[PDB]
Amino acid sequence: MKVYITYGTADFLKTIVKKHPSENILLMQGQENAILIHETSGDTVFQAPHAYEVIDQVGEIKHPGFAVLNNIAVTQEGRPLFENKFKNRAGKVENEPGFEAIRVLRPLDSDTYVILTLWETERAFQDWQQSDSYKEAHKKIFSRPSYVTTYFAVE
Ligand code: HEM
Repeated sequence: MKVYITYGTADFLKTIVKKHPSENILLMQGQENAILIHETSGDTVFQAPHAYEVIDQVGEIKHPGFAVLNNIAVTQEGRPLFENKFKNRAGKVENEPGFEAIRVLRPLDSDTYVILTLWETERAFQDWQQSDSYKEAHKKIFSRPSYVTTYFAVE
């Protein structure tokens, strides 16, 4: 239900994973830094996590080769609409090849939601992005502009 995320250099972030083998913590390397994603039903184990309620979920988190995060700033009153602009999501992404999982993460310490989709490869995402099922989700209340970050399985 709950996702915790912390960012930084990957060698360091590994020492955190090895401390909590009991917990399902994914590590991927992005441009600016590496990320730890931690899906659990209870407690964080990061110092200073970014914390999220999972409000939509598909597939499981277990070793994706590629991860894409869309980082969206929603105003405080904006949330209820946005929230149910995603309920409205068709989830045409899920019935697509290479797609391992999606999570729509409601933030608890910021205004920035995160739509996290997990893939087997970059190309799997790169495929879907050019597909029509990208443009039936985008055809024809935000604090500041959204951005996308991307991460690779560990190198
Ligand atoms: C690489 C870029 C993006 C990806 C991968 C992405 C992914 C998604 C997905 C998977 C859904 C809904 C699930 C579905 O219909 O299959 C969705 C919906 C949405 N996205 Fe994005 N998105 C992107 C860019 C953006 C941008 C730039 C904005 C706003 C400026 C945005 C705002 C929304 C909103 C409001 C919805 C809910 C309406 C809908 O169902 O399409 N997204 N996005």
